[PDB]
Amino acid sequence: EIVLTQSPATLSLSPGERATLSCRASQSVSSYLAWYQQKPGQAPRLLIFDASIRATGIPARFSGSGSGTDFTLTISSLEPEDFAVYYCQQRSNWYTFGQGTKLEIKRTVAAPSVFIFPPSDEQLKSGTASVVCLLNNFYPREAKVQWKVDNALQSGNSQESVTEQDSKDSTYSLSSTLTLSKADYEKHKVYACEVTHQGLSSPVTKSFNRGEC
Amino acid sequence: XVQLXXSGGGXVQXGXSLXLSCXAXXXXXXXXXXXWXRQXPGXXREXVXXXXXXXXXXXXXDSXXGRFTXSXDXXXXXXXLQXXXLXXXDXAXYYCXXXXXXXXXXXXXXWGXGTXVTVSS
Amino acid sequence: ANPNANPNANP
Amino acid sequence: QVQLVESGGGVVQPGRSLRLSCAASGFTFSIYGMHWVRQAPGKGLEWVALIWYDGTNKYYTDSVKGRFTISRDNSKNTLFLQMNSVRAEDTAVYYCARDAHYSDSSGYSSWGYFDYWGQGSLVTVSSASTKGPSVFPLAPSSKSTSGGTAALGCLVKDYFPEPVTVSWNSGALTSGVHTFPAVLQSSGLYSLSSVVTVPSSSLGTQTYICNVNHKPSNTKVDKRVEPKSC
Repeated sequence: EIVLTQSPATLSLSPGERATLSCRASQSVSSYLAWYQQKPGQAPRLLIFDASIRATGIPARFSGSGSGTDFTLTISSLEPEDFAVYYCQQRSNWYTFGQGTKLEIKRTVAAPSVFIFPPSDEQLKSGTASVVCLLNNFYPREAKVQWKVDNALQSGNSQESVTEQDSKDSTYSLSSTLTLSKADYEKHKVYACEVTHQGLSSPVTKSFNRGEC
Repeated sequence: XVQLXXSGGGXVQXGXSLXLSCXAXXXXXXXXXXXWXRQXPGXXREXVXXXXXXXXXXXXXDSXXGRFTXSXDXXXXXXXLQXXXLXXXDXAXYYCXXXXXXXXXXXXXXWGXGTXVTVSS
Repeated sequence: ANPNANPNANP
Repeated sequence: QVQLVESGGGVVQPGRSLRLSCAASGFTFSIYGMHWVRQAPGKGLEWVALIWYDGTNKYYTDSVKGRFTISRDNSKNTLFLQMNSVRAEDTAVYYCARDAHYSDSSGYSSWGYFDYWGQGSLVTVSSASTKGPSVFPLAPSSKSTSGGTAALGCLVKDYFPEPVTVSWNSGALTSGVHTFPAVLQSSGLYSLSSVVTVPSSSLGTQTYICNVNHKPSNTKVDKRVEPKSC
């Protein structure tokens, strides 16, 4: 089974710049390789097939090259409608796809603003406690959230969600939700979320004391 | 385990140029991003720029975009901040820090001692 | 049989 | 003119069957091989199955072979995927796609790529039953204040299936709103939050209400979000 490996995982660029995307196959696929673009919520679009032939209706700034095991998609001048995920695909042996490269809009660094929310009394009366930490309007995407309950680091009891880049300001926002039983929540006082990001010189912690809200 | 030594600061006229250096000893830093911050008198330390691993790009604060550039000399375990078109408001102590997280979440455990840049005519 | 044979009319 | 319109998706319990349809218009359907390709939530593309133009030869990816059947009715310009014995791992957006047959003036001929695609049909394989969300306030405080800006929100928890929609102040408040993508919890139910940032000076003055709609269960909830003193 032929495995296609794409690199880099994310490319962060500005309109006008040249974008170079790579696809490496585990064994030769001759020239039987295609490239697709996909935007959120939409179907993929065929760009290039047989390694280097542009599909009808595809702008000339898209070009493909390579053969055998190493392939490249180049966008000579990126334009706003090109920010998307790109996949390669082979048809030499069955039909397989690479894992994707995201082409995202670069902007300046913005550290997240950090906010913590306690569980509501309504939820508590019902048996569960959700504690939410919000990281608002930040860039680049990489960030770490750590939960601490009475200073003890939590593991395995949180889930994160992240928005897509904002259409106007190109930032991300992210939530982290800590889920505890009501009985466990009521055993502890201090609930804290600790955030690091490359725009922050020190980690930012927000916390509350149970029952003082 | 690792020590960061900064140099290259000093007095420069408005519109002039300097290059700051941050030399790491004790551990190899090629696998880690390195960041520059600055602290003007009385203010908090503000982010300036980050050089990720070679090939992973550089990112900048709004206040220095277009004027300052980060670069690396991995063979000499050193990173640089090239500062052009300097203005009085750039006067500050400039610090470098290693991001100890290879996934780039900003775990800044080791810091240089700071170098003063003063922009005055 | 070849799963990668041409599946369209008139090869 | 080329169009592929899919229908038939929805929720299906494990072990049951679901049939997808792909109605083609704007090209000669009966001369093209046709494929199904799927995309699990948050993941990449996986080829599923192919059928020749005349309905004879059919091929399947290993994980669906013996459970799914591809067919076509050329007289109705429709392609079908019959999904049997479904499993949670079959949850995905399913696309039909036309085989990108290509030739030139010199006898070159290509195929085996996907040139036009349907809009996608979501198939959710789950035993969960239809359920509306419980809606809880995410109250503002000084632990949710950065500068002269505060954040507040609503937690929209434990619903099935997707989707929910959230508005603020009946649609009057849109600036600064972020409604996160749903996450599937270990319980098999979905949860998300919606947040907004607003001036801190407005907390004593302005009423903030989130309006949550979950059409599959006919759930409609307005939740007032009032400040706390953390």
